[PDB]
Amino acid sequence: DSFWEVGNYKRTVKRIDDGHRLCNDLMSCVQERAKIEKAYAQQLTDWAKRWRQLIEKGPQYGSLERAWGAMMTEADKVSELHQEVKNSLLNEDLEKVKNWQKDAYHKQIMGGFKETKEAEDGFRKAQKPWAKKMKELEAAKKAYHLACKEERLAMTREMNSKTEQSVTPEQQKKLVDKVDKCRQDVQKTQEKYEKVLEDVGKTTPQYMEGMEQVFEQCQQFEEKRLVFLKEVLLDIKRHLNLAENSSYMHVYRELEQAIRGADAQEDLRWFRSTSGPGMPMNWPQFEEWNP
Amino acid sequence: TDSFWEVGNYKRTVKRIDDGHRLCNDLMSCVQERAKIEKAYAQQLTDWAKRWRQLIEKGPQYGSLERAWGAMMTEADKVSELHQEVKNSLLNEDLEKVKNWQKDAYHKQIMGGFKETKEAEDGFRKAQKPWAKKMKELEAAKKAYHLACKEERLAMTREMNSKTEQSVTPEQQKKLVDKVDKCRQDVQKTQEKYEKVLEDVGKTTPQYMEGMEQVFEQCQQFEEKRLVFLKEVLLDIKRHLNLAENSSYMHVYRELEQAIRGADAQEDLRWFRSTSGPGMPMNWPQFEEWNP
Repeated sequence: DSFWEVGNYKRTVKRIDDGHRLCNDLMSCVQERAKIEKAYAQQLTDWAKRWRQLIEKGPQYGSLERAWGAMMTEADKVSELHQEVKNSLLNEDLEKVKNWQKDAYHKQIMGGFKETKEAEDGFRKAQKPWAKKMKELEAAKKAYHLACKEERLAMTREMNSKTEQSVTPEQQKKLVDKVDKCRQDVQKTQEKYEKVLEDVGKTTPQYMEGMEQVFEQCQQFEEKRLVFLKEVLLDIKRHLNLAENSSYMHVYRELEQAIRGADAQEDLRWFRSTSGPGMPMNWPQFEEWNP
Repeated sequence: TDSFWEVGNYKRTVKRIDDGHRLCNDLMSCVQERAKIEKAYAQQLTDWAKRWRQLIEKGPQYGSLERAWGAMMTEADKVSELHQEVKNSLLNEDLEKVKNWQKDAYHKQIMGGFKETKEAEDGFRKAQKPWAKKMKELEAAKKAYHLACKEERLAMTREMNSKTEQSVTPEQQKKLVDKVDKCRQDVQKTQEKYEKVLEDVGKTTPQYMEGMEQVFEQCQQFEEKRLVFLKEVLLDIKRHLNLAENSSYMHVYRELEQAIRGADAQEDLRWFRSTSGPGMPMNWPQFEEWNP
């Protein structure tokens, strides 16, 4: 199953098609993740809107009302941050992959791709003379062996031509003439087989150089891809990670400050003055007769 | 008036006792609904990781870039785990903390209301009862006095113009003169009485006031407990929601980055060369003799 056997360069060529398919998959992968980020964010938004309305119009009041209110703003801020992840995934990373793919893989009539075609033809071309020589080698080999077999038979007849009932002088001469015909053919076919072998030996460096050049062109093209995708994977790491800058942290700094700011006594004193003993009052006094 | 000190306007202080129980219910509903959102996100991350871990591990992406890309399914799973913790902490720690507190602070009586609400009702009601009675007396005395002045105007104005009249009999006049004598006397004792009830309202105002302040202060202290607790539970919730300062959240993305940075394009290229390329071994042709 060696690369060096006729045909087995295909594996390298399939890699070029696979590269394209891998870009698609990666784009689909980040798109689906963007979707998941958008869902989470919208649900945080809904909750925020829902509970900000229920807290406002509900009986909670004062600084504790606002403290509880502060939860809805963290949800909005966290929603916003996950919408930014979504935006980055789609607008930067996905697009970066989409565009690299466009400049790297050019479709033919009739696909698949020119890049796969080039490599195919390259490998075919580099291997054509070799392949032909290998067929000739195989023909010369069997030819040689068919001579070696026929000689062993012609000889095997000489063994039992000595001790067999009917053996005339005419055939005993023709039998010896036969083995010399075989021997001369074993030689003729051995020379041709040896000659093809020699040709195969002289051709081999060029066969190798040619294939190794096409292969290296494939290796280089794959490298552009592996280097690009590693960079894209870093882009995605950084866009997924909300700890990449301090905005995420500040969301919770602010939340905690709003909560700690809430004061029970302040709220109490407010209720006192607006609904309690702290309210002013017109105390009874003498009222004269009207009008 | 809307003033607290008017009879019955203490009711808003009482209503606020009922409101606190309802406020707890809202908080629990609020944290429940949040935990559902954390769960939903955590599950969707889990489904994405599972799906794409398979899609990758089903070829043709190989080598270290396969691992780097797969490390992304690991961050999805580990972040999912973190949002499940958030959910669990919200439900099992915070919601339970609130539910327990509600249970120990509020007690339902046989018909509808909370014991704590009925105690404030009765407390105010008791503290206001004498005053409520004096204000009815004060209203009644005020009516009587005004009605006595109105009756004085009828009798007095009826005398002023009956002086210059054609058929001025001496009785009345006389009985019309004696009708104002009565009305004047009605005004004196009715005004006296109104002045007396008004003196009494004044002198008892401080005792009415301090009695109401005592019952209100008990309400303040009960509300204060709700507010102090509520502030603490909100801090609890904040600590649980906060993944930003969480070291495991930080670690997830350091781990993802290390995986990606570990990817090695050349290593992957050598490997392909060795296992599929011109580095593969080869039995090159040689002279083969005849068999067997």
